[PDB]
Amino acid sequence: YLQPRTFLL
Amino acid sequence: GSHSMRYFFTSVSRPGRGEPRFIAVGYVDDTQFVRFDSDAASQRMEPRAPWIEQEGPEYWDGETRKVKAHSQTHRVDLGTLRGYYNQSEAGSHTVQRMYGCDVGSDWRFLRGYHQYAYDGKDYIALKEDLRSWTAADMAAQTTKHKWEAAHVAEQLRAYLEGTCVEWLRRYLENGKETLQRTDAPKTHMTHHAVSDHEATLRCWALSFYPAEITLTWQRDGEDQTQDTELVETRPAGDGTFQKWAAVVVPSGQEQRYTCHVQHEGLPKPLTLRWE
Amino acid sequence: MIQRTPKIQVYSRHPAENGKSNFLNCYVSGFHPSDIEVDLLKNGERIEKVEHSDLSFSKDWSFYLLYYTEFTPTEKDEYACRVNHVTLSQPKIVKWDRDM
Repeated sequence: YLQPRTFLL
Repeated sequence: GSHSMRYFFTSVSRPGRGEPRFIAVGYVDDTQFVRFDSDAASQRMEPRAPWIEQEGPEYWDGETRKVKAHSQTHRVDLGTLRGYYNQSEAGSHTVQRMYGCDVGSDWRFLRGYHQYAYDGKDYIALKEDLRSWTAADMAAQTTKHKWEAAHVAEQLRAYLEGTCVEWLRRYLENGKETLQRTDAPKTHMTHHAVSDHEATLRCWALSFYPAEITLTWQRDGEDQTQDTELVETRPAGDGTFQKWAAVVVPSGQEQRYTCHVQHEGLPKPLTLRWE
Repeated sequence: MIQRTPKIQVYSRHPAENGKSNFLNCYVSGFHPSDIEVDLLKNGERIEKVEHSDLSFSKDWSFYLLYYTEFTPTEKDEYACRVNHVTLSQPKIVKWDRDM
């Protein structure tokens, strides 16, 4: 189950 | 015993234009269960174990949407990092990312992970408390400040201590027949007379699961490391692993040497003697 | 970057017995960057039908891959793994030795 949120470097 | 769920992501840029490579692999313990590879023209998150294959179309639709979102994330990151390091578009660079969660024997949360490397070295990592970040250099400090202000660690902690462990438990139940059993190493020792003056003893461990194992030599009950060689644990290709450890001994002194095997699948540690 | 040269092991999935079907493995690990060229050789010539694992990496961020193919060992036939990588002057050939 992948993370549902996105965080950009 | 303990269990983990981990995802490993590799993103490799290509000179100028040309899409980067993106590959996503998911594991429970040492068993791969999902994959997506742009170099293999993947279009969906694909199952690789029968206990995950039984999940329905909504599950797979959702994992496919998220893995495509991770791919776009990494496409941005490669461009971002070239900016941070003042690097040209002509060179090839690599982003690696791993995250996931560990549970114990009672299947309760143990630890979570979320960390990145750029071009083969640490970039940023969620510390053990899941509240702060370790940044490797000044470019990573920019990321750290951004993620602190946006409260990223708090969001990730909710996934790490919650969603991850919750789905790991479900995977462990559906795959109880395969995931929750161990395969003890099958061990044996070989003797190859190298000269008239020395002989190599090689202690073998075969068909074991999980991959974690220790092989150590002793001379007369003390730990011996000189004249030894130790290969990396290697996959057999059928889900099990293999390893060997060797020591060169004086001919006639074979009986001073013992090989010791420790593995989660064994009732007790093994001692093997050439005899 | 930081460049790391691959470790290479060539071996069979099961203990090798002449005439019995088996799998030939070439395991490469510890390398960086990820692009690597791995060939399985039979008697000096590249075997064409070869499978591989999905690229992953270890706790030091170094990569690993398994290349494998079906084979039936005989006592006359020779096998090897041939690896090329940016850290290598020329491809490294590692011969298959069934006691290893």
